[PDB]
Amino acid sequence: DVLMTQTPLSLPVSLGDQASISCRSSQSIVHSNGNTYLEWYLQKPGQSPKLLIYKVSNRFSGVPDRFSGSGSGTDFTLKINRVEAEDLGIYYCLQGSHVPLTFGAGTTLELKRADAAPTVSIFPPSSEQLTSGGASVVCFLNNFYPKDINVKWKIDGSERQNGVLNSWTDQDSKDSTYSMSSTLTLTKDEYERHNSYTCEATHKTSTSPIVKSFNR
Amino acid sequence: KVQLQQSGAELVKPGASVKLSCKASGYTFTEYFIHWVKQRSGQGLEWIGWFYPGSGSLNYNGKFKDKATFTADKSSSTVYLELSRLTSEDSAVYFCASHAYDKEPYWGQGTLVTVSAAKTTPPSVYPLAPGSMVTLGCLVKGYFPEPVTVTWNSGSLSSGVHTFPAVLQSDLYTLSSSVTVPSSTWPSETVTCNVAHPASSTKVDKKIVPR
Ligand SMILES: CCCCC[C@H](O)/C=C/[C@H]1[C@H](O)CC(=O)[C@@H]1CCCCCCC(=O)O
Repeated sequence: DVLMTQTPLSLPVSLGDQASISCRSSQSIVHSNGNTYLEWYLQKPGQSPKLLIYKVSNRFSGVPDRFSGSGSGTDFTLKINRVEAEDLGIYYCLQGSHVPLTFGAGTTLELKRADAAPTVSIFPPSSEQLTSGGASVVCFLNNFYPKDINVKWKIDGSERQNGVLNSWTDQDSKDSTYSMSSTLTLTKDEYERHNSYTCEATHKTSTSPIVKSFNR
Repeated sequence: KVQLQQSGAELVKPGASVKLSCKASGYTFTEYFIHWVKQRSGQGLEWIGWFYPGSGSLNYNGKFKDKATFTADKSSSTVYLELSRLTSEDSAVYFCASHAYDKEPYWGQGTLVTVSAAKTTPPSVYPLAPGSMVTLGCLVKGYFPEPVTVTWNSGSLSSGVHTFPAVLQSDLYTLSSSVTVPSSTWPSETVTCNVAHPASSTKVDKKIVPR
């Protein structure tokens, strides 16, 4: 299959900036009929992808003229002349010349802001949950930037990997940060046979993790 | 105007099949291609195949050959995608797209498919209290299906709130919501999370009290 390689994976911009996104195909995507079927889409969370550009350089009806596409053969580029807030989201290229049709992995356009370390908070299981025979330990890693982050759980100083579920917010509309929740769920029985619970947040703002813990 | 109307969200039992529909208007039905596209939560787009209802011609992505079946009802300008023997990997949004040969495509709004054996179940709501600002939360666990609506203090507390996307575990959803307030306001003032679940027609409150 034709591989579509999009770069960059992530592009932080300020409103008003110029933006340029690249899409390279692993082989020529000139169709046998002479045309090149290369399309660009923008997708926001919870919405369908919206067509911006088709056949390399043609703007779909209703698309603002700040969007433009160009390219030839295996080398394609989408440009935004002065980014607006509604332009933030994930951009995909799609080749329609060779079956199976294939998409690039996406380029996220996000708002640039100052780097920020996460605010980390740990919570023991509620007495209500324990009465039900369950035990979830919750860690909030809040208002950090950039979005890349790792969380590690420790029980009695030992790394725990099973029973951990994570969830991430979209970029905040007010302060442009990201947040993450991590939940470690045990049986009540197992929870009461250990003492110390720890979640460690590793983010680019520091080589040392942010460590939050509590003791039963 | 070219329009594609996709069928409503589906809750599918594991192992069962489901048939999604895409009803077209605003053009000569038999003269446009229909494509189907899959998108798993937080992932990219994946092409399933194309179908030309005007001839019955089709092509599947080999990755979907044993999973997807395209059919049409010309008499109602409707195309169908049947997905067989569903697994967790089949939980996704499915989009249909239509175009004339060498012309721009028009996309439907997508149909959500969720695979679970669960019946309608209201959430259990648990307080998250700590052991100049303080962060509190509530854990909303074991509900089905989506969505729930979480507020704090009946909506009056909206700044500094993070409600996280739910995750499906053991066929049920779990999510958490955090709120950050000045330490001067809790526990000296009341902070309560409210959780509404339309499918079960329930709404419950949980006051956050210090342990
Ligand atoms: C999600 C996909 C949307 C459609 C993408 C693109 O716009 C479609 C391109 C078509 C083009 O219009 C004609 C063509 O050959 C491309 C591939 C799909 C039709 C294939 C039918 C006949 C054949 O197999 O050559």
